[PDB]
Amino acid sequence: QIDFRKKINWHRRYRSPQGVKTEHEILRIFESDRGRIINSPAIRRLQQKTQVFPAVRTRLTHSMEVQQVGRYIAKEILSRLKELKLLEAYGLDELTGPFESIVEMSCLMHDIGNPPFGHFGEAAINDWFRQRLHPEDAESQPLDRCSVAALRLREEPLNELRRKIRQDLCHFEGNAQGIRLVHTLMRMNLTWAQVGGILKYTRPAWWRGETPETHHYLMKKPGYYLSEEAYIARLRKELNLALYSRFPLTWIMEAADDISYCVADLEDAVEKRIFTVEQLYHHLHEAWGFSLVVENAWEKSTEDQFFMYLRVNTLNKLVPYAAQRFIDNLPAIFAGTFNHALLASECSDLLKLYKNVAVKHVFSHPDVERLELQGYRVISGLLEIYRPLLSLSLSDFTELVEKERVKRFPIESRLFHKLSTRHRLAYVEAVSKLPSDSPEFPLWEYYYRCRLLQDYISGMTDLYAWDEYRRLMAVE
Amino acid sequence: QIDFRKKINWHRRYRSPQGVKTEHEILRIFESDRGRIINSPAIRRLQQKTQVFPAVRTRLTHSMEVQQVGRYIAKEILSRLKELKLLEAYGLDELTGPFESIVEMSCLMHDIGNPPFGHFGEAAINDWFRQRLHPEDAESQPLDRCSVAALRLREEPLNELRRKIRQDLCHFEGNAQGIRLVHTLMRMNLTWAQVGGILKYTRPAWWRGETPETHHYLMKKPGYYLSEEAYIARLRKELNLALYSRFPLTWIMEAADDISYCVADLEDAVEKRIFTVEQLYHHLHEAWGFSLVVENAWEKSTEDQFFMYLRVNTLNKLVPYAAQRFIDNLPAIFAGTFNHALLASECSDLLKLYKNVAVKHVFSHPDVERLELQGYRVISGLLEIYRPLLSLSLSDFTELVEKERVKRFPIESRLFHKLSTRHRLAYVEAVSKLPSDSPEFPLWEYYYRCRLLQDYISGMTDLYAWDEYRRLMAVE
Amino acid sequence: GRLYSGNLAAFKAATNKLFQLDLAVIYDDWYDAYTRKDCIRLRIEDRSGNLIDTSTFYHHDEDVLFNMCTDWLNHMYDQLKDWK
Amino acid sequence: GRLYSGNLAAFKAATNKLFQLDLAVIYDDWYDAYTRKDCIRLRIEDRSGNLIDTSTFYHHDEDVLFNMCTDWLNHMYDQLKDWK
Amino acid sequence: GRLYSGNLAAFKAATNKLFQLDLAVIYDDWYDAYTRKDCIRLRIEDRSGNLIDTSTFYHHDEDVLFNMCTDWLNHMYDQLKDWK
Amino acid sequence: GRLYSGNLAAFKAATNKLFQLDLAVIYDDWYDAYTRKDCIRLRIEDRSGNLIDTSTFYHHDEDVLFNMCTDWLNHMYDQLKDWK
Ligand SMILES: Nc1nc2c(ncn2[C@@H]2O[C@H](COP(=O)(O)OP(=O)(O)OP(=O)(O)O)[C@@H](O)[C@H]2O)c(=O)[nH]1
Ligand SMILES: Nc1nc2c(ncn2[C@@H]2O[C@H](COP(=O)(O)OP(=O)(O)OP(=O)(O)O)[C@@H](O)[C@H]2O)c(=O)[nH]1
Ligand SMILES: Nc1nc2c(ncn2[C@@H]2O[C@H](COP(=O)(O)OP(=O)(O)OP(=O)(O)O)[C@@H](O)[C@H]2O)c(=O)[nH]1
Ligand SMILES: Nc1nc2c(ncn2[C@@H]2O[C@H](COP(=O)(O)OP(=O)(O)OP(=O)(O)O)[C@@H](O)[C@H]2O)c(=O)[nH]1
Ligand SMILES: [Mg+2]
Ligand SMILES: [Mg+2]
Repeated sequence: QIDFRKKINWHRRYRSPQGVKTEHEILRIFESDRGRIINSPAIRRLQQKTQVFPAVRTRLTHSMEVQQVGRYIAKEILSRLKELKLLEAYGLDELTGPFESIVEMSCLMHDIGNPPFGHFGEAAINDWFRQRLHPEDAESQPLDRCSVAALRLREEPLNELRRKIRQDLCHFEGNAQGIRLVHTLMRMNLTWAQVGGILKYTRPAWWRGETPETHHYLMKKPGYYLSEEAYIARLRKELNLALYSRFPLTWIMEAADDISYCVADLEDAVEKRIFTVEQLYHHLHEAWGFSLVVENAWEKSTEDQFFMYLRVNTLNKLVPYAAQRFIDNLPAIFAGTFNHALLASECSDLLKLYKNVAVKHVFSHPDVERLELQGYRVISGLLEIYRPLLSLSLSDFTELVEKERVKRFPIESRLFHKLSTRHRLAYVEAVSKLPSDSPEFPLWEYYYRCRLLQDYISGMTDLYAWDEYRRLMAVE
Repeated sequence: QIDFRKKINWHRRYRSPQGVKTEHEILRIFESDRGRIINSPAIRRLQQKTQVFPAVRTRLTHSMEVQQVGRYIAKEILSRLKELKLLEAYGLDELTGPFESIVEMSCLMHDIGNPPFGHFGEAAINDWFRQRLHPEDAESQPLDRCSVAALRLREEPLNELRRKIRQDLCHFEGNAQGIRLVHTLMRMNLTWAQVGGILKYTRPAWWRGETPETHHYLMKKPGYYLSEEAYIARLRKELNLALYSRFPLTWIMEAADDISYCVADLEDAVEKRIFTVEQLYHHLHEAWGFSLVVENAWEKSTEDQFFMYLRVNTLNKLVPYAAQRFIDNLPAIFAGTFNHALLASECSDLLKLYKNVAVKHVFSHPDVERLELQGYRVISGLLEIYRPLLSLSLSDFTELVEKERVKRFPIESRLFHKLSTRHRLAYVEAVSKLPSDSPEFPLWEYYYRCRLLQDYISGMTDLYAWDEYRRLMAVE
Repeated sequence: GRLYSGNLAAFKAATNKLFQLDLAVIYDDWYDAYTRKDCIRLRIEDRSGNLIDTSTFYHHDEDVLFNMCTDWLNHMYDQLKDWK
Repeated sequence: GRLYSGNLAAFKAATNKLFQLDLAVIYDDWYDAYTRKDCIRLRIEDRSGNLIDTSTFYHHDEDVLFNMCTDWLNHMYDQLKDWK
Repeated sequence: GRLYSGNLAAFKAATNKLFQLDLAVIYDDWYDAYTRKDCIRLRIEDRSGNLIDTSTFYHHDEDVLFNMCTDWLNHMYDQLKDWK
Repeated sequence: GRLYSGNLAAFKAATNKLFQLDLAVIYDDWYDAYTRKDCIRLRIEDRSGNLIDTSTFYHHDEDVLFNMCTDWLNHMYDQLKDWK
C-alpha cells in the first residue's frame, strides 16, 4: 500500500513541532526551510567554486538550472497522476506543495559538500591519508605500516574499531560530507524529509568487502561517515526506511543532474572562443551519425538563439520519459529497493552524444588540464603544513584546546588558531560526550581530530585555498 | 468588476500561441519563460556585479532572497482570498500557478539593467551627455550651447523632436534599460504579463514639466525610453492599462525589495570584521529606543544563529501586513491608479531602524566610499575614449558600418570592432526601418548611435570595465 | 531609495535659472518630530538680503519632495519674470 | 559519472595483493557494439607466461564494473592461496 | 603596401579646403572585375544637391590613386575659385 | 620577557631522557592568588598509572622557573637510575 503521508515528515530533531497540523500550517513549515537554505553561508560560497572554467557558469548557476529541471519533472508526475484519479489513493491529495519543494531544495544543495578543486581535490585528501593509515593492512589478522601507535593492530574487541576507523578516514566523499555539513556544522535543523532527499547512496564509509547483489547500484559509493551512524539510524526510523534503502524523492533529483551534465559546458566553450557555433554544429552532426531537437534550434536562430531552443527541445523529449519511468516502477521506488536509474533507448543514447563531444573537445583543453594538476598540488601541501597538529599527544592537544595560551608549543598553538570556530566547537561537542574512563578514548579522539582537520580543508573556496597555500609557504 | 483573466496574458509578440488552451497547457507556457530567464546570459552576469562590498552577497544572491520574499507574499494573498470564497469571483480559480510565477520572475530580473558601479555609474553617464546636449536650452523658443549641428534649435515641426531627443538622452535609468534589454537586445520573447511585471514607473524619459498630482508617485522616475514608445503602447493595449497606469502585480515586487533593503548588508559587515555581533546588537538596541523580533533571535543563538531567526521574526510580522494592505485596496490596484505603496505604523517604523544603522556604520566606511569615487572616474574615461565615434558624419558612419574595411578612418574603424555584435545588430535593425527620404533621418540616426554607445557601456561588469579602461589608457 | 540623478540635475538647473535674474536661494533640510517625513525649507531673496518669500515642503519620499521643490522654484521664476 | 577514487584504490590494492604472490595481471578495456556497455577483460598468469584463467565483465557504469573486477581478483587470490 | 599617412592627410586637407566654399564630396571605392586595379569615384555637388561633376580613377597602387584624387580635387577647387 | 628557546629545548630533552625509562610526566601551570608569581606542578608516574612523586615550583620569572623544573627532572632521573 502506497501512502506518501508516512514519507513526508515535517518533524524536526530539536524543538520539533508537535500536535496535529492543518494543510496550511504544514506548508508554512516547508517555507521556513527554504528561507534557511537560500540564506545560508554554504549556498553563498557556491559562487566562488568553479565548474570547469575558472560569463562562465559557477556551481551556484549550475545548481539553479538543475533546480528548474527538477520542478518540471515533479509537476509532470503530479499532473499525470490526477488524470488517473490516483492522487487521493496515494495520499498526495494534501501534499502537492511540499512534494515539489523537497525536490527543489534537494536539487539546490546537491553540491555543497564538494572540496576545493573538485575531483582532484577529493583524490589528494584520500592518498595523503592512505600513506599514514594503510587500511589494506587491517583487513585480516595482525601482520603493520601504520604510523599511529594507537591505531596499530595488536585485543579482538579493539581491533574492529581500529580497522573501521582506518578504513573510514581514507574514504572522503562529497555526498557524505553534505550530511555532516548540514547537521553538525551549520546546525540548520531541517525536517526529516528534507535531509532524506540528499542521501544519494547508502554504503557506509567504513565498509570493506563485497556488497549484496540486490543493492550493487545503490551502494556503489560511500553515503555517510561513522560519526553520523547514530543520526542515520534515527532518520531511517523516522522515514520508515529499511537498511541500505533510498528515499523515494531522491530518484527525481538524480535524473535532473543527468540531464544537465554537459550541455552547459558546450555553451561555455563557445564563449571562450574554443570554437564557433557553426563548428560546434558541425561537430554535433558528425558525432550524431538530432533533427527534431538540434536541427529545429539551428534553423530558429545566433549564439544566444541556438542553445535557448536546443534546451527546450531536449527537455520536451526527456521529461515525459522520466515521469513515465517514475510512475511505472512505483512500488519498488516507494519501497526503496529499485536497483536502477530512471534514465537503453533513443533517449539515453542522446545524452551520450553530448557526453562524447564534451570529453573530446572541451575536457581535453590544455587550460582545463593544467588547473587539475595545480589543484592536486595545493591540497597536498596544505595537509603537510598542518601535519604537526596530528603528531601531538592526547594531553598536549587537550592542553592546547583548553588553555589556548601554551608556552611549550609555540608553532602548534598558532596553527590551531587558524581553524574556523565552528569546526572547533563541533570537535569540542563531539569529544565532550565519550566516556573518559574507557579504553576507547584515544581512538575516538584521534578519529575526531582527523575529522576536524578534514572539515577545515574541504570548507574552502578554490581561490582562498590557493592564497593560503602561497602565503603559508612564504611565497606571497 | 475585478477579473484577473483580462490581466494574465499568455500571448507573445512573435509566433504567439493562438487558440483556446486548457489549464494544463497554460501552465506549460509560464515554465518555458522560467527556463529562458534562468538560463539567460543577463542573469549569469549578475554574479560579477557588487552590491556594496567588492562570502559577501552579489546581485545574484541578493535577487534570490527577494524572490523568496515575493513567493511568500503571493501565497499569503492567495490563501487569504480562499477563506473569503472570492477566488472564483475574481477569476483566479484556474490561475494560481502563473500568479506566483510572474511575481517570482519579476523579482528575479529586477536589477538586470543597472550599469557598472551602480548609482555613481548612472550619474557619470548623465553628466557626460549633459555637457554635450544642454537640454535646459531647448525648453522654450530658440535662444544655444548644443555641440551637435543637427540637434540645435533653428522649423516648428522639427524642434519638438530635437528637444525630445535632447531630453531623453540625458535621462538614463536602469529600470528603463531593463525593458530595452529584455526585448530588443536579448530577444527573449517573453509573455505580455511577464514584461508588465518589470514596469516599475510610467514617466516617459523625454518628459519635461510637472506631472499630474494624481500620479505624482507613479511618475517619480523615468520608466521607458523613446525608442520603446511603440512597444509600450502595444503592451498597454494588450494588458488593458490606461495611460500612466501600473500592472497590478508590480506592487508585490516593490514590497519585496523594500523588506530586503539593509538587513543583508548588516550581516555582510560582520563578516568583514567591521564590528562584532555583540557590537551590532548594542547598536541596534541604542538606535531602537525589537523584543519580539530582535531579542527573540538574540537569545536563540552566534553569528549564523542571530540573523537566521531575525529574518524569520521580521517576515512573520511584515508579510501579513503587506497581504492585508494589498487585499484592502484591491479596486485601485486593479485599476492601476493607486498612488501609494503597500508599506505609517509600527511596521514601517521598524524598517527605518535597519535603514539608519546601515547608513551610519556601513555605508560611511572609507573602503565603501573610495570605490564610489573610482567608479565615477572609470565610466567618464570610457566615454571620452569613444568620443571620436560620435564626431563622425552620417556618410562616414554608414561607410564604416557597411564596408567594415575603411582606409580613411584607421582609428575610428578599430574602435568600432570592439562593440558587441548584438548591439550592432540592434542598431542595424533600428536604422533599417526609418524613411530614408525624410528630413528626420539625421536626428533619428544620431539618437540611435547614442543609444548604441550607451548600451555597450551599461552591459559590462565592474571588473571588465576597469580592465578595459586600464588597457585602453596604456597603463596595463 | 536614494535620490535620482535627474531630479537633482533639474533642481540645480532651476536654481541656476532663477540665479540668472540676480537672485539667491537658501536651503534648509531636517526631519520632523512625529509626521515621519522629511522637511525642506526654501527662502528666496535678492542680493541685498531683502527676503521675498519662503516655503516649506514635507514628504517621506526624496523624489517627490525634490520635484515639488523644483516646480515651486519654477513657478517663482515664472511669477518673477511676468513682471520685474 | 566519473570513477570514484576509492574504487580505483581498492582495485590497485587487490592487484598488488595478488602481485605479492609473484603473479601478474593484464588489463584490456573497450566498448561493445550494441550492448551499450563498457567491457573489461582481465587475464591472470605467472611470470613465465603460462596463462591461468581469464574473465570479461560488461557494464554501463564504471563503479559497478570496477567493483566486480576487484571482487573477482580477490576471489582469484583467495582460491590461489587456498592451495599453492 | 599600406597607404601612407601623408597622402591621407593631404586628401583630407584638400577635402576641407573645397568644403570651405560650402561644397561637399561623396566618396565611393571598389575593385574592378578584370583590370586588376582598385577604382575610386568622386562626385562634387553643392549643399542643395545639384551635382556639378564626377570622376573615376583606376590604379593598383593606393599611393598613386590617392595622389591623383587629391590633385583632381585641387584642380576642381582652383577652377571653381577662378570664377564663382 | 618571553621564555628563551634554549630553556624549552633543555626541558624537552630532560622530559625525553626520563621518558626513555618507560616513564611519563604530567604538567600543570597556573597563577597564584597573592604571591604574584606563576606556579608549575609536575607529577612523575609510570605507564600503569602509579604515582611516584610530585613537586610544585613558584616564581615570577619564566626562565628561572623552567630551569628549576629541568634540574628537578634531571635529579629525578639520576635518582631513579641510581637503582631501578
Ligand atoms: N574537468 C572535468 N569536468 C568534468 C568532467 N566530467 C564531468 N565534469 C564536470 O563535472 C560535472 C559532474 O561531475 P562528475 O565528477 O562527472 O560527477 P558527479 O555528478 O559529481 O557525481 P555523483 O555525486 O557521484 O553523482 C559535470 O556536469 C561537468 O561540469 C571531466 O572529465 N573533466
Ligand atoms: N553604497 C551604498 N549602497 C547603498 C546605499 N543605499 C542603498 N544601497 C544598496 O543599494 C540597494 C538599493 O539600491 P538603491 O540605490 O537604494 O535604490 P533601488 O532600490 O535600486 O531603486 P529603485 O529602482 O528606484 O527602486 C540596497 O539594498 C543596498 O544594498 C548607500 O547609501 N550606499
Ligand atoms: N598589423 C598589420 N601589419 C601589417 C599589415 N599589412 C602589412 N603588415 C606587416 O607589415 C609588413 C609590411 O609593412 P607595410 O606597412 O605593409 O609596408 P612597407 O613594406 O613597410 O612599406 P614601404 O617601405 O613603403 O615599402 C608586412 O610584411 C606585415 O608583416 C596590416 O594591415 N596590419
Ligand atoms: N609579537 C610579539 N611581540 C612581543 C611579545 N612580547 C613582547 N613583544 C615585543 O618585544 C619586545 C620585548 O621583547 P621580548 O621578546 O619580550 O624580550 P626582550 O626584552 O627582548 O628580552 P631580553 O633581551 O631577555 O631582556 C616588547 O617591547 C614588544 O614590542 C609577544 O608575545 N609577541
Ligand atoms: Mg550536478
Ligand atoms: Mg533590489
